[PDB]
Amino acid sequence: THCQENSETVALCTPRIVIGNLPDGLAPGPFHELRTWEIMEHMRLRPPP
Amino acid sequence: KRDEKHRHVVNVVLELPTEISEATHPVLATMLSKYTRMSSLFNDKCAFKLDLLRMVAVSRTRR
Amino acid sequence: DRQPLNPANIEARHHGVSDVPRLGAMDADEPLFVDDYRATDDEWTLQKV
Amino acid sequence: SLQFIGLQRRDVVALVNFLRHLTQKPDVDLEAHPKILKKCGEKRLHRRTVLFNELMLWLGYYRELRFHNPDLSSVLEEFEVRCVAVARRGYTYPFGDRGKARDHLAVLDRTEFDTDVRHDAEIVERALVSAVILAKMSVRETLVTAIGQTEPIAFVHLKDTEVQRIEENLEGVRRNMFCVKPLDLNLDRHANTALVNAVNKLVYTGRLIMNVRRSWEELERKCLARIQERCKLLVKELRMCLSFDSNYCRNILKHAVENGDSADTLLELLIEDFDIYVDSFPQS
Repeated sequence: THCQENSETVALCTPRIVIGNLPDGLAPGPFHELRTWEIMEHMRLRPPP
Repeated sequence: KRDEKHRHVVNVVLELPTEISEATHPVLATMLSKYTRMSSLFNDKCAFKLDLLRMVAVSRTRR
Repeated sequence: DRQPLNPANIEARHHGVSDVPRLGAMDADEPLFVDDYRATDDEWTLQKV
Repeated sequence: SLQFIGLQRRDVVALVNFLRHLTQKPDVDLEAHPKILKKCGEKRLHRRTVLFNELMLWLGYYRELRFHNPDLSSVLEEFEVRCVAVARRGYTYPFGDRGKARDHLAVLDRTEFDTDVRHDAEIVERALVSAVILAKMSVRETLVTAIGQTEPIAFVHLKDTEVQRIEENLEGVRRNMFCVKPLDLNLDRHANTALVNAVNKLVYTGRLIMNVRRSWEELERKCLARIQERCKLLVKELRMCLSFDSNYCRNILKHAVENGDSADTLLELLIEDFDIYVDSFPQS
């Protein structure tokens, strides 16, 4: 991003800590839900309790 | 005579029965001093009767 | 009326004291007797719904 | 007319005479005369009735200051004519590039008033900021181009004694707003160009109008908030006893106070039937 300081502009770079921080225009919610179902299938919880 | 005005209002404007009056119905006694001050509006009685109704309502409650 | 109302034509209702004059008006056109309470936008939209 | 009890009549007539002293006397602010907030009877009289006495005191003071409502008409005309003079001067003045000065002068040019009290407070500031931009550009002192920052409203190239007396007068205007007294024409006209002259006069009248308006509005706000507080305390204290009289007083109080007309309606509703709702209010 770009940030404001006293009468000045500054640039800011910071890390996206977790997968979810990726924008929902590039990593949309349905993709995340299907990935969760993939995890469920991995854990033999395909029908969850 | 304030008594004449009070009897006139009670009997004509408000049309109360003789068995209940400002002597035996104190909130009416307090409201009659206000009502006598309103010389006009004696032609329409329903407004005054409804006003006394809601005064009795606000006089008695537990909330 | 024939002309939009204004703060003078609107008059608040007293709801509990002997507001005789508005009773004497009752079926009156000119004065708009209204509660002093107001509807916020959200509850206004709920009414409209 | 106000009527309240608990006090000896001498203090009541002192309070009313004080309300008659209001328009002329300095420091027009209710908390700026603590002795009147002493004479309410607090820690002397009965709580339930003394808080009512204080409510009526605050309501009367609010009603008087609202009745005076500073009538800034001719100074508004002065502001508009100074604005037009600055506009003409800027259009004649040889600026560095026509676009920037033309735009600020245009937003200055069409700034005239609108027959509403509340909006003038915004538009006077909105005109002054652009005027100061223009004046700064005229004499090549800088202006802040940072996004989200507006160049502060101030004079340009006055000598410090003039602006010091301006600020002392502004403090005096803070103390009293109805006794408007602008006379600060110490401008020796060879002090910088005609544009500086006109913009200094414009910023002076704009700061005057803005200060008067804002002080009156904040006085309104404080009075309204505290009177609504007092109304809530009366309804709370009166709830403890259920009876026709206390219920009538409560139903009087359950009116809100968010407008000046609301306060007028409230005061007249209390006064009109003071023999209906007084039994529960004891003297001492």
